[PDB]
Amino acid sequence: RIDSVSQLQNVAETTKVLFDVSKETVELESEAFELKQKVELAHEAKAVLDSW
Amino acid sequence: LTQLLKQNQYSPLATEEQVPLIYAGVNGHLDGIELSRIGEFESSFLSYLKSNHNELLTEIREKGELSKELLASLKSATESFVAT
Amino acid sequence: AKSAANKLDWAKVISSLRITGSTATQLSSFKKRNDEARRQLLELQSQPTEVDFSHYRSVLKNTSVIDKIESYVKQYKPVKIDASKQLQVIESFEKHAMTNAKETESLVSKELKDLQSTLDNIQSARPFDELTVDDLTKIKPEIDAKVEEMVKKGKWDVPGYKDRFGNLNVM
Repeated sequence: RIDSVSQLQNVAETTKVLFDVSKETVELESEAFELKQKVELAHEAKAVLDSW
Repeated sequence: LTQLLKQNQYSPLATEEQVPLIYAGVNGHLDGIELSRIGEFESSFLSYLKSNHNELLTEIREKGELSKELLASLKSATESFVAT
Repeated sequence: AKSAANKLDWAKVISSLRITGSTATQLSSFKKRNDEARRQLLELQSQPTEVDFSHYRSVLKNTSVIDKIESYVKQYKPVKIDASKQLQVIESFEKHAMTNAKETESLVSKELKDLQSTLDNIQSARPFDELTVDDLTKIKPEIDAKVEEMVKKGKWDVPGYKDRFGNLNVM
């Protein structure tokens, strides 16, 4: 039981970093979403001038 | 390794991309993975490295030759995603 | 700089071996890898998002729309701002995180030395040849309660005794 508890020694100090940096790496990409809007716009513009 | 080397048309692979698949295939890491899972595992591990060990990809691009440090860093970077 | 975050992620995978059956934390790593792979291919796929007015406009000698669509793109050149909307519910999630984390951390930092002291207590305080049953009634009055109730109800059988402690009688 000592060994089973001592497996949980430095979990909290590291998982408080895990939680934060994990949700940041999830959720810091709406910039890329709004970049995708401009990318598909320029994609359509290149396509239609290719048609012209 | 047989199910590994399939490759769709119009899908060439750079040398920096081809190295880690070989390094995983030699060192038996694919053995615990399902035989059908290999195809998604390839692209998964590639996007894994391109996301993360992009420096190692540049090292393979620049050198074309793996040092022992690149070998061990490659080993760690493989066995990381081999844990999934 | 995300390589340190993913190094910490695989450290949390080899420590999440201690918790098998994580329903959506590994799925949270899955979603962050998914949209990270999406955004890196999106930025590598991205051109300089424009129509080349020098070459690719003058390729069309019958131009007539390239000024129109070019000023249409330069019109929507302020596309849309991003979404840094969460600063109130996300801090509540990490508030519950720091709450339960420091609960766990304080409890394990107490109980580690507590059970180490329990091991040291078992180390030098085992009178396994000279302990008194009155000291057992003193350390546990539950002994006296079960003895008196075992007499008063009349279940003079002692069940589960004869297996490891044989009856050593004549018959």
